[PDB]
Amino acid sequence: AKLLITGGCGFLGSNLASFALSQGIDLIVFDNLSRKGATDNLHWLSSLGNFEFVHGDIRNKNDVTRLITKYMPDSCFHLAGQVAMTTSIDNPCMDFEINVGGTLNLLEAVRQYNSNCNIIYSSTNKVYGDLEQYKYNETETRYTCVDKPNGYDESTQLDFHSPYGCSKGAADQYMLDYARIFGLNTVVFRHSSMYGGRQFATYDQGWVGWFCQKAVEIKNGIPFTISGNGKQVRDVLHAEDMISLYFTALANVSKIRGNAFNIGGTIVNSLSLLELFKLLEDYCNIDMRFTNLPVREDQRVFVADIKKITNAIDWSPKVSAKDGVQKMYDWTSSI
Amino acid sequence: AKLLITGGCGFLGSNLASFALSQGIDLIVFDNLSRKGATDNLHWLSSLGNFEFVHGDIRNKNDVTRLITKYMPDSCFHLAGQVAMTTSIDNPCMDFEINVGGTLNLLEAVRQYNSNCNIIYSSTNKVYGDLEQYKYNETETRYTCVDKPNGYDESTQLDFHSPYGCSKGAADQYMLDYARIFGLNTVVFRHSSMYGGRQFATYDQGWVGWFCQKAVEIKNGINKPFTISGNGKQVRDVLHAEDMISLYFTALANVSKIRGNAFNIGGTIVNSLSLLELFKLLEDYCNIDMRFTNLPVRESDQRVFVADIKKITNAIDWSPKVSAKDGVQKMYDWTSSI
Amino acid sequence: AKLLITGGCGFLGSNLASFALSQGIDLIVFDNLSRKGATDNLHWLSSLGNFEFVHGDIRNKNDVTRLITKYMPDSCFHLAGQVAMTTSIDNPCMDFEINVGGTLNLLEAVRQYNSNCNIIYSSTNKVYGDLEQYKYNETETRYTCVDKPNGYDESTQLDFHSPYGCSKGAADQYMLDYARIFGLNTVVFRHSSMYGGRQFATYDQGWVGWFCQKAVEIKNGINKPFTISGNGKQVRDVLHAEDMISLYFTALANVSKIRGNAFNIGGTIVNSLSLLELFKLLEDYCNIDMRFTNLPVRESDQRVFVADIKKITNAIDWSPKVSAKDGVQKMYDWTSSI
Amino acid sequence: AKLLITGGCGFLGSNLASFALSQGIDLIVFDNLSRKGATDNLHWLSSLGNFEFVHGDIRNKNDVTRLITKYMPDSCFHLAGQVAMTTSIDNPCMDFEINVGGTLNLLEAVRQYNSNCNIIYSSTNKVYGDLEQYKYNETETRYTCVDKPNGYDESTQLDFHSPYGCSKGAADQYMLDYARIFGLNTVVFRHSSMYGGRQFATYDQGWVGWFCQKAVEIKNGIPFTISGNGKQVRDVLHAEDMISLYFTALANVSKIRGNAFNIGGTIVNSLSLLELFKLLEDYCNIDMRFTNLPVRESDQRVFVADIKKITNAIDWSPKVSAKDGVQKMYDWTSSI
Ligand SMILES: NC(=O)c1ccc[n+]([C@@H]2O[C@H](COP(=O)([O-])OP(=O)(O)OC[C@H]3O[C@@H](n4cnc5c(N)ncnc54)[C@H](O)[C@@H]3O)[C@@H](O)[C@H]2O)c1
Ligand SMILES: NC(=O)c1ccc[n+]([C@@H]2O[C@H](COP(=O)([O-])OP(=O)(O)OC[C@H]3O[C@@H](n4cnc5c(N)ncnc54)[C@H](O)[C@@H]3O)[C@@H](O)[C@H]2O)c1
Ligand SMILES: NC(=O)c1ccc[n+]([C@@H]2O[C@H](COP(=O)([O-])OP(=O)(O)OC[C@H]3O[C@@H](n4cnc5c(N)ncnc54)[C@H](O)[C@@H]3O)[C@@H](O)[C@H]2O)c1
Ligand SMILES: NC(=O)c1ccc[n+]([C@@H]2O[C@H](COP(=O)([O-])OP(=O)(O)OC[C@H]3O[C@@H](n4cnc5c(N)ncnc54)[C@H](O)[C@@H]3O)[C@@H](O)[C@H]2O)c1
Ligand SMILES: Nc1ccn([C@@H]2O[C@H](COP(=O)(O)OP(=O)(O)O)[C@@H](O)[C@H]2O)c(=O)n1
Ligand SMILES: Nc1ccn([C@@H]2O[C@H](COP(=O)(O)OP(=O)(O)O)[C@@H](O)[C@H]2O)c(=O)n1
Ligand SMILES: Nc1ccn([C@@H]2O[C@H](COP(=O)(O)OP(=O)(O)O)[C@@H](O)[C@H]2O)c(=O)n1
Ligand SMILES: Nc1ccn([C@@H]2O[C@H](COP(=O)(O)OP(=O)(O)O)[C@@H](O)[C@H]2O)c(=O)n1
Repeated sequence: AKLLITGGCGFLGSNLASFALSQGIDLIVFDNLSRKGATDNLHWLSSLGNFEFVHGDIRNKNDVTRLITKYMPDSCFHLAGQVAMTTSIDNPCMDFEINVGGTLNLLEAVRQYNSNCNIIYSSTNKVYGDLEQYKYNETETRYTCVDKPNGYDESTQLDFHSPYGCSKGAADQYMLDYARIFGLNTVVFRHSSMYGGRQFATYDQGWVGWFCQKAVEIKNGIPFTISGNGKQVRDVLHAEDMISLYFTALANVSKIRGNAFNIGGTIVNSLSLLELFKLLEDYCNIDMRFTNLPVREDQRVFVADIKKITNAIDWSPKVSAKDGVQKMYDWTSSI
Repeated sequence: AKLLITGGCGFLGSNLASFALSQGIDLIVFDNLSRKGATDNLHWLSSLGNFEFVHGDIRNKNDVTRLITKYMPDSCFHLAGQVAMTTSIDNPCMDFEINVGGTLNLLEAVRQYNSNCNIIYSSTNKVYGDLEQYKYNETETRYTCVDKPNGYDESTQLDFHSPYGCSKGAADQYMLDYARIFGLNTVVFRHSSMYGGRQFATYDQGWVGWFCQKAVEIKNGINKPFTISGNGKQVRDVLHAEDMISLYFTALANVSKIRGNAFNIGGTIVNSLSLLELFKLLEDYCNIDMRFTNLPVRESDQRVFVADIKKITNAIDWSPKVSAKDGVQKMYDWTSSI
Repeated sequence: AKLLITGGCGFLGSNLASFALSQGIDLIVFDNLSRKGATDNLHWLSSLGNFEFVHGDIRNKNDVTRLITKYMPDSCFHLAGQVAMTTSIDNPCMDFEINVGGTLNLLEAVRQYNSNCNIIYSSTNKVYGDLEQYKYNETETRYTCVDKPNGYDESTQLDFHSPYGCSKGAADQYMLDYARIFGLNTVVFRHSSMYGGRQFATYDQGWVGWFCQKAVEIKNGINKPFTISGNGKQVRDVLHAEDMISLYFTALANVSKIRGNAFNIGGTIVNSLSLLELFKLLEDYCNIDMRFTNLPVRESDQRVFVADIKKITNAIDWSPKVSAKDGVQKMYDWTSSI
Repeated sequence: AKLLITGGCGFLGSNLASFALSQGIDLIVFDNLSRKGATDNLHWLSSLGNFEFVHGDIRNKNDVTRLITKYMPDSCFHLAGQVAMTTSIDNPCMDFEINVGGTLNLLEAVRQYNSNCNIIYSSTNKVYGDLEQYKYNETETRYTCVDKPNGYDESTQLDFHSPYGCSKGAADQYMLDYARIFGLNTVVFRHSSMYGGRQFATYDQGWVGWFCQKAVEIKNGIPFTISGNGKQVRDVLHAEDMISLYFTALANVSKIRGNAFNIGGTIVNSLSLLELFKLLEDYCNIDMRFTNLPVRESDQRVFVADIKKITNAIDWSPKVSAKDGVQKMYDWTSSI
């Protein structure tokens, strides 16, 4: 079976590609090498096995259509995207072209030239908006949603906030609708935070890795900022848990096609920024000092209620936050 | 004030444009003349007064950008769109380009070059999906929604169905988010069925108007036997063009208070009709028999769509004044006039 | 056989379309109705026969590709374009998108899905630049090219001047290259001035028609004093629509022998006119005095443009039959009739 | 002064960028890293100085416009392009979007927001067509243009052959017209073959480099093909002369704005593929074995630039001999 990974030299993509390579799956990677680290990732993958690398711009309809027609993949992980909320605010046009435009270029090519292709799309918890319709409590280290003790499920109201939220949300709904109307085999994952090796976090994207870099410099002598008070919460999912989800879901596509699933590390793996700092301090014997910025354009809490996916395919995260965090630290140091 | 109406030669657009002309508001109309009857409306508006007509394609960024910088409108009703669900299924790329691409072209131009421009966007009831999460009952002439007897409000779950639903839904969310993020003055109306003069209905767009045309044909002994998709018990509240005009202008006048919000708009439960009920109204008014054949029900369809308008009425205290009976009679008269 | 005419509701297109209708050739007209008068031409054509009218934007790849796949025409006259040099200077982007992008949209659709389609493209004399490399003399009524007494042939050096010249020249070259590389059956006509019925001239396009309009007004006691750019001695050979119809259809009938070539097309030296000469003809025909004011010469201009048509006459034996004096009188009459 | 180089990680771009860094010029590099070796060139340049690297797609109007408004360069070398004729035949759509669309994206941004920007465009000899209107002569090793012993000048008829010729040609004419119509400071170079370090030749583009490679591959024990008989000729211009040409032309922009110039190694630096093969064989003590394919599309039998116009304008002239540059190219290639 042929597997195509758009954005294959990115964090998620490179991790998935490596599994594909280890499983002997014929792999096609499509990326523009725009993310700092993508080139390194590509070099690393090449050291793992042989595959087809196709440089291309997801925004370009011709590039995308030729990719599909030429390789006719059996399955595809559509990860090429504009990933930062901050950049979407400064460059909404690019964000729209990449996330909405790129997704539609892929959907149209698939529909017209390769309709049986199984597609998994990485959406976001931002399609849910600010989540201010619920009530929260504030403790010493974090906020808590009184109404949704175990996280939010797919029945949560859609309300796209920020251009990134609107472009991913539009792509999300089109993915789901192409399954209904045109019979495409699509699957949508509304993802909460992810972290792991091959992630080249930045100030604008990859909060967990970013703060690890923070803890790393501190360690080698190099205040930083935090948006808001640090008590905002996100469930954190390690790359190892993401790989299993992708491949397992792909293998069960016939059963789950046409649905969206909330994906995250779950309540047990929930962390506030403050809580994340503790952990790092405690591992590296350090002190993370910072200044405050106003709250971002932001969910006080985001925890996925994964009953849906668990029930469908029996997947659950095996990597705990503490564990994954130390490993993330180790990897960051490694750079 | 200068008012820009994109899709200004269409059904809603020309009605709104006529009002602007009568009230001395300076008008700019932008349209590509693609809708059959658009040329007729343009001609009709031209005889009503003077205004700036700008032929253009909303999908074209340069056309849109130049329009905004050149005229710098104070307000704008963004009505240009791909309006047929059917067409959206047959040509999803076109639907996406016009509805999403075109809306973003306008948003970007206003954001960058004329940020104070007020914008009202004509969205749809299709952003709510099939609404099968609710409970229904089937009566003799219609389907009734048991737990939402007065229609649906803005708290209904968004679930874009059909490419038309997806394109209008994406544009809808972008309009709301631009108010939030970039401070634009936008308003979104999620509309249910509208009908009235200047509407040149077709098989796949303007159900009330199309069925009125079927009646006119029958009345004149024209054999062009028709169909309905489903059993005809599906319901929609219908809103007359006169009420649509008052809503747009009233809303505009209160934009400062309503900016950044979406409102479900419709004729309300009292003006709702199933196709079977519409047929009866026509048979009574015209002294005819509406014979038809049933086709399978539509791919994407809502058994019932009635807007609960508490939100808009509470904000601007606008409410529909034209009854379904009265409006449909008027509509038949207009149709027969063509 | 099906014939597709892009730009089918314009001046050339409507004339060509009408002939197809009369000869019973299956016709598809593709147009966006952007040129004023396009709707009138469309209505007019509608009164001559039946055909498929497809509203669309040549700049839009999807509209163009669908058009080809859906109708699979056997021949096509590609006339949709941005025709004004002034507009090309004020909006080079649009000019480029229409003329280069639109032509490429068509070329690619044909190449991939209907490679046998014969295509005739209407290029321009502007691909030859200012022509200042030749020598000229000036008389009391016009300029004359002393080294090119029979006009310019296809051997003249290409030098695109103006964005219009650049967009049309790029399309022209692509048309010819697609015949070479991809084996398409293309023919390019580098046209000099054309005029005739169904042409709704404006200040910016259709100089002959424009000045005829000026004469009608004066005739009719109307005052809209006008201008000319430069001294009025600049010359153009003028070709009447009647000759143009025969050209296109005769050429189409001989495509196999002429595919992959460019031909200079015009009324020829015998039909060359300067603006001053044109005024004189009109004053005589109408018994009026044509007063005007002179403006600076247009930046991008040819003092003389006359087509040396030996190549096309040798290939298909077509030659213009309508003289300038006779054509202009006819044009005046058409103009007055409007 | 700020210099923006589009296609800055490519062969010409990296060479020009290194020089700029050496002169202490504020540099902006724009590239999508599509060419194989681009990432390598980006890494190589990185240690030469500080500069701004902007990843972007020239096809994308938004990327290009933001680039111009954000950096407001004083000068620009527009090298981002679809460089292969072959590939243009296989993907004319892409060739058109990159060469024509990309160039108009740049010209529009400059026209509207940074109109004094000086721009040098790298066009091609392919805008001249097949050149069959001339008379040739075959010798044992090459073809000769009987009517143009010193090469072709700017007065040669324009006739764009191949989609690449059409796309580059349209962009070339637009560059010149924006100068006349909009007062832009543009210069067009109709370039014949260039080669040197930092060039990552492929089957499709970079003939001298490609064959050097061919040379390397063999010597290292381990067939290749040639399109036509190998007697076709090109003048070859080394990277060193290209660098001087660019910077000198840029410095003299006020006097050459709005013009096109044919650029090449000149006749003394002309080579046929067969002659190049000797070069290597000797220089390498080897035998270059190949199979023949049909002649490339519209391929010119002879392309030698008559540089009188440019020499008269800025007195630039190539100083690197083919023998010399080719040997060094060989050396450089073997070193990779
Ligand atoms: N990592 C997370 O925590 C998280 C949270 C939710 C959603 N997602 C989604 O998962 C997907 C992958 O995320 P990631 O963390 O690996 O990000 P990433 O930036 O590391 O990977 C994306 C890859 O896409 C490539 N790319 C970007 N623009 C492109 C374009 N125009 N054409 C082609 N390729 C292009 C980039 O070079 C990069 O290698 C994205 O859609 C992201 O929005 C990730
Ligand atoms: N009338 C209803 O019952 C109803 C229901 C809900 C939503 N709407 C929305 O209200 C708006 C107006 O609807 P309407 O009934 O007046 O439709 P309409 O078709 O009569 O009006 C749309 C107008 O836009 C023009 N247009 C279409 N594509 C264009 C393009 N690419 N560029 C420029 N102009 C273009 C058309 O020529 C036409 O004049 C649309 O956005 C529609 O989705 C209408
Ligand atoms: N009339 C002349 O003297 C003359 C001289 C040289 C070349 N030409 C060329 O001949 C062709 C016909 O010119 P004409 O005089 O009939 O002009 P015209 O304007 O009357 O006809 C062109 C038609 O194309 C349509 N059109 C324009 N933009 C379009 C778009 N984006 N999508 C679809 N349709 C579009 C217009 O609505 C118009 O009906 C043009 O390519 C023109 O440049 C004409
Ligand atoms: N090398 C020659 O012999 C020669 C001869 C004539 C003309 N030229 C022209 O000179 C220029 C540079 O040639 P070169 O040999 O250095 O080629 P090159 O391939 O090494 O350089 C072009 C660069 O542009 C980048 N690029 C390609 N497509 C892009 C896009 N869509 N957006 C952004 N960047 C993109 C590539 O990644 C590459 O780094 C080109 O315009 C070429 O056609 C070169
Ligand atoms: N440099 C940074 C990065 C992220 N953050 C915060 O980190 C939190 C989690 O990042 P996010 O919301 O973008 O992550 P996801 O929920 O998409 O995984 C947010 O409140 C960000 O504002 C921060 O304060 N400083
Ligand atoms: N020719 C037609 C048009 C509409 N209809 C139906 O009439 C109902 C209302 O039409 P619609 O859903 O397109 O109307 P709106 O909600 O957009 O106003 C739908 O169930 C259509 O399928 C029909 O049966 N026959
Ligand atoms: N209103 C007008 C229109 C054209 N003209 C001039 O008429 C001459 C012919 O117009 P043109 O060059 O656009 O015509 P073509 O050769 O493309 O048919 C040019 O010199 C125009 O500048 C004018 O002086 N006034
Ligand atoms: N792999 C190759 C590459 C080029 N060539 C020939 O080399 C000559 C020079 O190639 P070219 O004109 O496209 O120049 P460059 O852009 O590669 O510098 C042409 O006649 C090519 O067909 C060849 O025979 N085999």
